[PDB]
Amino acid sequence: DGQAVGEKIFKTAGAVKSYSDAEQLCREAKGQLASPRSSAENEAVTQMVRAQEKNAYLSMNDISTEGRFTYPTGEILVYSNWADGEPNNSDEGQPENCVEIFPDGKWNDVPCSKQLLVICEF
Ligand SMILES: CC(=O)N[C@@H]1[C@@H](O)[C@H](O)[C@@H](CO)O[C@@H]1O
Ligand SMILES: [Ca+2]
Ligand SMILES: [Ca+2]
Repeated sequence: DGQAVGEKIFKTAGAVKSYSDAEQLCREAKGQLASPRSSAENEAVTQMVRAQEKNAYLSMNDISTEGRFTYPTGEILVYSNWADGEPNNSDEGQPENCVEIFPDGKWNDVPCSKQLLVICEF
């Protein structure tokens, strides 16, 4: 089961993984990491984060061009919900090229080595 908005379904099994491992899990399941493109999609992801009590990865990253967060298509964001002061590319100074979502629905850029809840979209 999962949470759905329109034709998109978000699912989790409560796995917690690094970004690269999370991406692999979703792809092997024939989906991709959660990619909220609207307020309504963001709220569905947020509900799951609240339930699981763990920040989740989103798909988007700025590994290609620093500060330009893109989907797995390489396209720029059509929606964002950054927490106040984010994205800051600064884990106590160190680069942050991946994105986590909080249980309040706001986003923070993080090191892609961080271990976070895996939510996939289908
Ligand atoms: C690894 C991690 O999640 N670090 C976060 C950083 O990303 C965020 O910008 C900062 C805000 O003050 O809090 C923590 O340092
Ligand atoms: Ca960055
Ligand atoms: Ca940050």
